[PDB]
Formats: sequence, structure tokens, C-alpha cells
Amino acid sequence: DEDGLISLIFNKKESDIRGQQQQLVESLHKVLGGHQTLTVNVEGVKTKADNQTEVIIYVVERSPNGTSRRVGASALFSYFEQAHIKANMQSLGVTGAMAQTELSPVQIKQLIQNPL
Amino acid sequence: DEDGLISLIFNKKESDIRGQQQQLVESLHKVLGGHQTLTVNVEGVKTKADNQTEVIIYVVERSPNGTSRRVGASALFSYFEQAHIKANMQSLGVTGAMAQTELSPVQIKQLIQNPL
Amino acid sequence: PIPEQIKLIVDKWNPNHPNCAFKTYLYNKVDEHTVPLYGPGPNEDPKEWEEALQRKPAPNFIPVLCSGFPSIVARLMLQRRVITEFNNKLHQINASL
Amino acid sequence: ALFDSLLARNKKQAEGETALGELPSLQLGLADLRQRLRKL
Amino acid sequence: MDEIITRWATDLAKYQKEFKEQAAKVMEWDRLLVENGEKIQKLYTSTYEAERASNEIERQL
Amino acid sequence: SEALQQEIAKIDEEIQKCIRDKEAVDAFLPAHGEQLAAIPTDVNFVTRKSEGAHNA
Repeated sequence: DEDGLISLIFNKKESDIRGQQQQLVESLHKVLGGHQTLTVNVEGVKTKADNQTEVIIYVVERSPNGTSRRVGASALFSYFEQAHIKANMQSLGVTGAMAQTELSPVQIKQLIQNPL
Repeated sequence: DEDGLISLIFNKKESDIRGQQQQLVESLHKVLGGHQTLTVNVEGVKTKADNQTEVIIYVVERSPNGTSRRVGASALFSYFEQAHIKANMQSLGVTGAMAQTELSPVQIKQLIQNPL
Repeated sequence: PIPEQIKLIVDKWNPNHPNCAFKTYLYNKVDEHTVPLYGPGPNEDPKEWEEALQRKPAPNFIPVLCSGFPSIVARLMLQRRVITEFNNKLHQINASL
Repeated sequence: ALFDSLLARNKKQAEGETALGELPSLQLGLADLRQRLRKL
Repeated sequence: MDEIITRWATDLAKYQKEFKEQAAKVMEWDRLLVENGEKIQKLYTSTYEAERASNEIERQL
Repeated sequence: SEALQQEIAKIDEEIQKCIRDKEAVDAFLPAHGEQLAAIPTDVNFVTRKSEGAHNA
């Protein structure tokens, strides 16, 4: 979870993603609020189909004391799945998202008991 | 940190510190550059041993708009630990100094990565 | 008797729980010693709660209030969220083997 | 992969080697084997 | 105007009878999920054991 | 008749709006259902490969 990796599927061709990567990364930064304490990093880009591309990201957050660390994957996924944020993501061409952290049974039970 | 308190140990008896407190405070003001925008305040004086006295200070800084605030403890400590300033402090009888702010792990990591 | 049925139907289709008619309880597992917590909330009849706790499938399970459709959607949301975790862990096992 | 390991073990079994005693055993099957089982 | 109340009540009962089923199905699915989860954990244990044992054999050789 | 004819509209609209959610449930089922049904087949498979390693 500490590695903070979120996989995103885009309904865009790989060449289009790479061709405008600066813009894509900044738009993701804007979705996060655009503060200078958050930085979006691209871990990888992979074609999945003619017009489907997976983009793996993480977000580095800086503390008031200058320390930096990655936003945990579960925390970042939780933000992106919020209805308002998901809609903004869909406007960028995102059609899905996944975190790598395998949740514990108690975490899963909590999510089922409180799906919202 | 906002309370700006720095504890100083002096190799002087308490009676000597109190007896010449005006002079001591002005010498500390001089070490800081002597400008009228900085004012040294004594928070407390405590005997620690026959010839050891702790003096707790803070520094009020005034802005061009007349606003005043305390210099943060970390910032003030950083100034006093600079080699040239430390030497001047030692000439006044200071043999140690401490700030009360408990640094974050990221701050500590930064200090270790860049000890100078 | 006309403006009563109407109000009762308006009451049925609603999350306010005046005989919601979409009242089903789902049991969420919770390990001890957290059983003493939970602890319903705004419009929970202790009758329904206890009656749920009464026919309990196994210990360490707490009932959960599913009023209408958004709740069952949410339950699904969780179910997927755990689906992926399950598959992941399973793949980990696979890889180590 | 269990039955696979059973094969693999029973495969490596009947194939040598220099172990001072354990030579590979010939496999039978079906007709001879049933009688070989009954003669237990 | 009764012809509207009839529709309302029929739709109500009709969709209630279905919502019950959906919920039930979800419950059954949950049961399946935990039922497997236990087994997943068992697999975790068994696997860790295997891992440790293999490491031991590695040490022995 | 205005308040009534408007009220019935709002009510029936709300109910229809609820049935949209009901349908939303109905839509998200079969996929998730397959996903769920997939699990026991894998864990019942991975449990087998473990037995293979253990026997090995």
C-alpha cells in the first residue's frame, strides 16, 4: 500500500496518451486540488487495446517539515472513487481504476458494512 | 514552534545573569544583528548548578506593516547553531542550546541527509 | 381512505424508514472484542435489530441495515472491492507456489 | 498439480540411477496389474 | 383515479418481491465470499509453511 | 387539480427515479456474478497446486 500505485484505464490510444503526457499529468494534479504539496508521477504506460491504455500513477505528498512520502494506494483510490472525483476522471477519458493492495478480511467487511 | 522558545545554558552563576540581565539581553540582540525589528525577551531564568544557569528566550520580529510575531523556534535555533553565531554565543558564556519543538520524522530525515 | 394509501405508498418508497418495505438486514462480520460497538443509528427499531441478532448465522457477525436500492448497490460496491483483494491475495499465493 | 507431481515422482522413480540398490522398476498396467493386485 | 393507485400498488408489490430476491442473492454471495476467504487464509498458512520448509531444504543442500 | 396533478407527477417521477436505481442494481449483477463465481474455482484450484508442492 505504501507504494501508492493506482492503475487507470483510459479510452485513448497509447500514442495520444504519451503525446500529451504533460497535460494529462497536470489534469490529474488539478483533480487532486492542484496544490504544490502534491505531485503526480507516472510509473508506467501500457497499451491494452486499439483505443485502450493503462496508466499507472502514484502521488507524492510533502509535509510542512519538507518530508515527502507517497500517498497510500487505498487512500488515493478512496479519493478517486468519490462520485464527484470519478466524474471528473471520466471527463479525462478514465473508464476504470484499480489499486494493488490486497485488502484484509476486516477491511473488506468494513467496506461491505459501509459501502458509501 | 510558534512559541519560539530557545533554552540557553550559561556557564555563569544565576546572580550574575540576573545582575546584568539588561546587558545580556542587548548582547543577544547584537548577535542577531541589532536591528530595531527584533526584540529579545527573557521567558525564564533558572539555576542548574553552582556556575550553570539556564535562560529561556524568544525573539519578537516586527513586519513593515507594524505586525509582530515570534520567530519560530526552529528558525531561531538554526541561526544560533551556525558556526559564526555559535562562536559569538560562546563568547557570552553560552555552552549549550535547545529548542522545544519535536521535529517530524521527515524533518529529522532532512537534517541527517543535509547535516550542514 | 384515499389520501392514506397515497401517503403510505410515498412512505414505502423512501429511506426515512416509516415501514420502508425494502427492509432487509445483511450480516457484516466483525471480530471481537468489537461486538459491543455497533450500535445502530437514527431510525433503527430495536425490534428489527434484535430480531436480526436473534437468527444469527454465526458469532462475530453484526447486522447491517439495507433500506432500498442504493444500499444494495453499495453492498455490491464493497463486494467488488473485496473481489479484487481476494483475487490479488490468491495470485500472491499462486506466485509463491 | 498434485496428480502431475504423482506422475513426475513416479516418472523420476522408474529412471535410474546410481543409488546403490534402487534400480528403475518396470511398469505393468491393466491386465497383468489386476492379477498382480489380486496376488497380493 | 383508482386506476393510478392500482398501478402504484402493483408496481410496489412487484418490485418489492424482486428487491427481496436481489438482497437474498447478495447475502448468499457474501456467504460465498467469507466461506472462500477462510480457505484463502488456510492457503496463506499452508503456503507460508511450504515456503519455510523449502528454505530449510535449501539450507540442508 | 393543479396541486394534485403536479403531486402525482412528482411522486410518480420519484418512484420512477427509484426504479432507475433498482434497474441500476439489476444491471451491475451478472458481471459481478461471474466475478464471484470465478473465485471458488480458483481457490479450489490454487489449493490443489499447493497440495502438489507439499507432496513435492
